[PDB]
Amino acid sequence: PIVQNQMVHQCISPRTLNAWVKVVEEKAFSPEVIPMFSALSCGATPQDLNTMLNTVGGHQAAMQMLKETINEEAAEWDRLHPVHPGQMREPRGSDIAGTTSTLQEQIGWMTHNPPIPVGEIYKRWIILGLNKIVRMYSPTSILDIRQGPKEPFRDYVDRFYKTLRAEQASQEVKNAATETLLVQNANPDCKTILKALGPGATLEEMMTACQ
Amino acid sequence: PIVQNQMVHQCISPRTLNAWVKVVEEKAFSPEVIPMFSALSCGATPQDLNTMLNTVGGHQAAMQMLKETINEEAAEWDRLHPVHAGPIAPGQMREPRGSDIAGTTSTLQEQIGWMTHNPPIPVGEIYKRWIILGLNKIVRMYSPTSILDIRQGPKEPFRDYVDRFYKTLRAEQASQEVKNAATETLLVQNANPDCKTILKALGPGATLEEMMTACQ
Amino acid sequence: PIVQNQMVHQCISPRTLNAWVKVVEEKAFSPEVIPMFSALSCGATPQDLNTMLNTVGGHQAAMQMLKETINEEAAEWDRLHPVHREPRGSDIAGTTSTLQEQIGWMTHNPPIPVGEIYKRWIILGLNKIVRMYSPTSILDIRQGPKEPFRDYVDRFYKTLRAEQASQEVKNAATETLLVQNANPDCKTILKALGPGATLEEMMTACQ
Amino acid sequence: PIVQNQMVHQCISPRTLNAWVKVVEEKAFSPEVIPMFSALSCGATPQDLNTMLNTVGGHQAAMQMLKETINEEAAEWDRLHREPRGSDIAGTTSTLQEQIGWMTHNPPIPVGEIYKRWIILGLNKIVRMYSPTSILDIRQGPKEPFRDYVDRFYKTLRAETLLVQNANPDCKTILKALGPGATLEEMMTACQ
Amino acid sequence: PIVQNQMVHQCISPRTLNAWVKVVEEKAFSPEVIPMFSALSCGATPQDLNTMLNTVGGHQAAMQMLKETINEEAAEWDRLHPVHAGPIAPGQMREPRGSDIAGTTSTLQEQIGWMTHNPPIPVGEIYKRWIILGLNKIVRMYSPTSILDIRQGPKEPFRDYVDRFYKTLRAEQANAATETLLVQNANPDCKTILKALGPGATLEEMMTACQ
Amino acid sequence: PIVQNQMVHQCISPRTLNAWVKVVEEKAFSPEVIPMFSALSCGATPQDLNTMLNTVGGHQAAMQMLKETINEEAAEWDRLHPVHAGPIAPGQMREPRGSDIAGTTSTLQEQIGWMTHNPPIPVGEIYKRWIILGLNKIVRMYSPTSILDIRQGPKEPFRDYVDRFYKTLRAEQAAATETLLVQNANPDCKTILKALGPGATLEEMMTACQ
Amino acid sequence: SPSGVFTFG
Amino acid sequence: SPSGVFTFG
Amino acid sequence: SPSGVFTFG
Ligand SMILES: [Cl-]
Repeated sequence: PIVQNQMVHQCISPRTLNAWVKVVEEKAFSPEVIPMFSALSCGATPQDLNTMLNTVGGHQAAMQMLKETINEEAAEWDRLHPVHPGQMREPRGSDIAGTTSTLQEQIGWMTHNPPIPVGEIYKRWIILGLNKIVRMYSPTSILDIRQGPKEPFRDYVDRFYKTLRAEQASQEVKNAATETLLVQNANPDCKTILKALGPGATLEEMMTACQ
Repeated sequence: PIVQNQMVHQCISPRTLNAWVKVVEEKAFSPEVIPMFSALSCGATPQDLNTMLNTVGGHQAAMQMLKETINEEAAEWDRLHPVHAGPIAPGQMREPRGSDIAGTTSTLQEQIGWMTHNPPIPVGEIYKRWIILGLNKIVRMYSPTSILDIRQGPKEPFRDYVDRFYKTLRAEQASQEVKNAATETLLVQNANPDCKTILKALGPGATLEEMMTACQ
Repeated sequence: PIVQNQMVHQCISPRTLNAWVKVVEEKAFSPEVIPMFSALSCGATPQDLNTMLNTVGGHQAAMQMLKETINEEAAEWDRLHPVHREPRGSDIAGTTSTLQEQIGWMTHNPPIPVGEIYKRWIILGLNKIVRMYSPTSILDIRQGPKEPFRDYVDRFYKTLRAEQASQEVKNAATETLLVQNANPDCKTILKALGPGATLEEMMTACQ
Repeated sequence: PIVQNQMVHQCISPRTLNAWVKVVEEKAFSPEVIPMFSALSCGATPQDLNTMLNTVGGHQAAMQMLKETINEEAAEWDRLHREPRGSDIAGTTSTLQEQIGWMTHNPPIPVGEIYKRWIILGLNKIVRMYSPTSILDIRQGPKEPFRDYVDRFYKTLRAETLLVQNANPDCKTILKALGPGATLEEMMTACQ
Repeated sequence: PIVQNQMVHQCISPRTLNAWVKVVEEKAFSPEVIPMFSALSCGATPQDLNTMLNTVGGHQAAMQMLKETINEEAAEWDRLHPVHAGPIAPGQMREPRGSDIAGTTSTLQEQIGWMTHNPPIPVGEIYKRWIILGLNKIVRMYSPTSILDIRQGPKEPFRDYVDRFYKTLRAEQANAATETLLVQNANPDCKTILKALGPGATLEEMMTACQ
Repeated sequence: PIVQNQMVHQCISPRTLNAWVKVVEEKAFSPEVIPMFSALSCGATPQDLNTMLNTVGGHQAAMQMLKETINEEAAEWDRLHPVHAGPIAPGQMREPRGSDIAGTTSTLQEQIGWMTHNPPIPVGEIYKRWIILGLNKIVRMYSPTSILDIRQGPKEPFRDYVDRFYKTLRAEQAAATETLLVQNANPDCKTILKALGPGATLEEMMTACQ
Repeated sequence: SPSGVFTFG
Repeated sequence: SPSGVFTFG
Repeated sequence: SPSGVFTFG
């Protein structure tokens, strides 16, 4: 990564490498993997980002989909930036991905004035590809999340919003689901109590009631 | 976070990230989670605070409540701080909105700018205050048992009884006047007949040390 | 904590936080918990000391007793130091003082070590907790029928450390009660050595 | 390794040593071992690279093949080219002070990165051989999920057109109907 | 401890504290505990040394013996170094008593003063010498088996016999007599082979013979 | 150890101490223990080297053999480097005896002195050379199986056979080695290996019987 | 396209 | 709103 | 009041 001490390059630490590998092994592709990737790749170069992705062993179907998403964004970068004095040459789509660019060039762009953050741009493409994977790997739909007979309400609502997070719908659709579907699919003995509270109740009041 | 070496920005460490994830998984929302959050988020920026909250996998019901609490505090900040129109004499720097403190509509550059200014506007500490305020409401709900239901067993040690009482009292988070009212009468009342007779013999204004030493 | 690099403030490390939590979980309130607390809170501010105490999940009975002990010492500080800014009892405890004020006092010339003063109150309160949590009394510690003398002496001084008597009372027990409660076989040999015998000589004799 | 503070030498850490030994024990010689070696050997000297290879206990057949690959690259360096020899880059006939001298020179001669290239080249040959199944034998089952089939295909391909051919009769017809240009995402969605 | 960066004081680390506690719990009082104590207490002040000893939970019989040994060495220091009834010179500090070296009657500031003085008075290394002297006496006492009782089995490997011999011998003492005793206590089969090699035979030659 | 920041002394870390103890406990005296010792003792003083050896609990037979090897090398150093009698010049140190290099009769200040001198006398690296020389003799003795006894089984994979071959060869550390591999292999693979001919690489040999 | 999984910020 | 879990502060 | 568990120092 690139960090202060002037901005200087450092080797990716064993702790960071191990941390990322264990998250992918344990959590597979749960929503919380994306923020953990972003956090562990703080100030990372395209090379460091490639190192993290390449160290993942399993899930090779998902990693191949990520490759194709990167190539689509790289091609889109080349379309929006046509190739055309004493000036530094601009990065291509493949140069941002780190396939056709050395470490010295990557550090060059990032520590330039003005800077061209190829690490953050490439990280944006990776996160965009990972969002598509998380949506596909979502096991259950929001319509199927329904409270059990003897299931605690807390556990039911956890499964609801966990699923809602993984589906990654728009905020307008999420509200439409939360408004109509949440109370509907609750079991009778809890639903009897929530109806007694009346409309315009917060999530805090609802969870406290069924407890 | 922001730390000395001049105040400079550092990336959040793998140790800190993992430590926060594990304590949420293991302890769920026990009272001791809140001091651990504050400790691990020492000198943290709004971006760092969002990173820690986003990395939490489970408890998505609780995280949705926390989201609403932040929005309420953010709206309250906008109400108490109106946007100035006319004068810009020095001129002064831009005042942070509620969304800028939360980190939703502000870059890392801007967050570092406010925190390292003279005078400083500690958006990290202000935002942490809102998070802790929301987390307290979650801990109160996740409290398993009520304070009134905690009663000593037939042959239970008094030490183990008192541990469960003050663990429950800490979780519910009542007022200091309400806590002392319950601590005065409810603690001795809910103890077993054997210890109850001994505790009253000490009389009013007896410390917890004297009460525990007696029933032993 | 406050450390050198000029004295500068640092955030309490995850290692130090976790280490303190595990010691409390594992050892409960054994005598060796107090030196570990003092070591882990090296150069700690009142805020850092509160952080360590607040991170403890269980033993809420003990933590409530510690809370009362701190309030007594804080009240005693207010009494001995009248107002006429100088730190009050609540400022040293960290309840009514910011981190900047705490650093201000500790790095001042002359320095007012609010961290070390507050640590003194916590250790004083923890000593009372350790004394209460002691299971067995020193009078109950007797040597077994076929118990080695080494094992008997371990239990004797372990119990003696927990109760925390005065040095005059400890020496009164160590001299008389140690040989008194030993078994008849070793007791005869220990008396043959005579008065003023070192523990090394006593343990070597019954080996 | 060589790192900043001016470029200065540091001793290889216990964490890095242990991390490398464990990945070799756990993952044997899976494709993801090579990027991990490159990451853990960041800014490493030829001495440090030898240290990491020598600390490996098992897999001595693989380590012997790696020795031969290094000797071939070292001999090739001598044919193509104080100036460092092939053995000096490998770290067999060169002290630590000489290795630091070349790497921190102006202009610099990165003997560490050159020697790392030879090791990775040799390690790729080992990963290829240790691949259990061939790409041609990876075929989808009659009642196998398409996600699982694609996982096994690109796992096998990494170690060593054909994906659509080797799919089951039902899914194959659907994938062929989409035609060339269909992305893997679109292919997996179709047979879900 | 006191370390460079000028000699400056640092707080004892959680790693060093936990490392020492675990060694005492696991190895009790085996000979290899003493070198580990010396290593973990590198550049330690008298306060740091007391911190390490106080953190030990069990073995209170051994710690009490160590307390008496320190008092004997402290009293011996006071005898060899008389008190100078007079004022202290400028740019100097008081000469350390036996109790000051132990850390019972001296502040951390005074301890740092003596250790970083020119010329330096290494109170930490002097006090560590007294502790190790007391710990050796404990290791000798806690040694279960005597050197005379260590004899080779009927069909035991010679390596295993030699391991137990020098393991016990290390504990009993914390020579020509020890060399001759090794051959005498060996079984009739190997003893005949060892004598055939003759005098001045190295342990490598002895172990290679009976194998 | 001695490290940069100028060359300055640092205390041996708990990680390095624990790492060395665990490797000796787990791997006993397998060939890979020697490179790990050399790595963990990077820039170590004679005191640090003694600290690592003394912290080892078991294997006291092996540690006693290591003592004798050190004494032999120490005595040899004294023979090759006679005693410089008389007073020592200002701004100069005494010539290190064999025992001074071993760290038995020399203080830490003297050890740091020699190592950071100009010109430097690396007593740490010289002593490490003696320890590794002694450890190599222990590894050769502790090898359970002989290279001649290692042969391929009736239906054993060739990959597993070669792993056991070069594992044993590494411990014993004695044209002949390559021919012994092919000659000790089973009839099925031996026929295929001889078809490749002389001067064949191990890659070609393993691929043929896979 | 998906809206992401970053609940906060 | 609740008081707080911070018993020392 | 208690004396203290600090046996050394
Ligand atoms: Cl495809």
